[PDB]
Amino acid sequence: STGSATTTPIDSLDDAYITPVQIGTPAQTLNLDFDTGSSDLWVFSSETTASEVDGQTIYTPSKSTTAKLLSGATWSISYGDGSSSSGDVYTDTVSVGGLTVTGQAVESAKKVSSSFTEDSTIDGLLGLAFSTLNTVSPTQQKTFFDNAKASLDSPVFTADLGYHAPGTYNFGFIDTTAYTGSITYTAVSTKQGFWEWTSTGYAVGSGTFKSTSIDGIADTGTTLLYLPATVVSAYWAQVSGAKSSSSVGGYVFPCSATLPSFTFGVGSARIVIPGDYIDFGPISTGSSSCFGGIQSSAGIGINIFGDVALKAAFVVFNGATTPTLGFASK
Ligand code: NA
Repeated sequence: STGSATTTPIDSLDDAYITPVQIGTPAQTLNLDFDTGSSDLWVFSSETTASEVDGQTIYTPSKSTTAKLLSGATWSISYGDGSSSSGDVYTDTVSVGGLTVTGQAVESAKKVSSSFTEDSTIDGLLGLAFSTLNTVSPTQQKTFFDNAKASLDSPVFTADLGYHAPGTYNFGFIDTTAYTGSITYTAVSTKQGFWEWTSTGYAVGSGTFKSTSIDGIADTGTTLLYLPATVVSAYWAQVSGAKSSSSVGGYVFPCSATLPSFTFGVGSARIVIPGDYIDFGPISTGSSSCFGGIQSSAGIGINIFGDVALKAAFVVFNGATTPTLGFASK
């Protein structure tokens, strides 16, 4: 089997991407944030505290003939941005892009933090990191990908995120029409439960490539590219008037600037992030200070190849017995 679903930016900045997901019988379609940096499929629901729901579509298990309470199971998750959610668990039928899993754990939120309530466009998350990170207790649950894997034509999914445009998540196949040149594969460590890999270096603009190992995670649920402070300083030093602002919480730059590209290494291959991808617009409405899309990972404890980096590539998440990542230009 295979599945193929379109993923759409939630706003004009590509802050996140939503993908429609069918849950239950008859189908309830919710727009979920597919997150390769976490391992819970959780939704706004009929159980969510009413004051914490503001425009989201909810899952109502009582209206699904295939929903079953997973008795005694609870979940609670905290993300890198400080957001959180928690609740109880149902099993139900879940379909993505025509690919169906029966008996998927659907984590129903009883509580969500303010950042979730305030984002009316995101109805929940679908985690695509390794199932070792799943937070369900006392019986840990599998991701949608792990439950689908054995049925797929190939044990893979691909992320093809758009710049200010829709893109695609495919399950079970490589679309050889969706990228240019060849795919370069690189090793993955699953020791922290992430799609963790090592970039071979970077370049700023038309500058020389610096060969250096940068360990980090491929995380579709993170907006920006978070890299070591040395690398980030080298990038922003090429933008007149850019500075790190403790008040704003990262590097800012004059909205009048033209940003340089940023290149990262994947083995001997190179992915180029155009400068425009690194512009996250005014820090507040009408400001002439703009927020940068490359930020320091210092204090986060890991480097994160978030959407700024991933949307410059066609990315293969190879879930074979020995997982690997693949990157191609597009
Ligand atoms: Na922000």
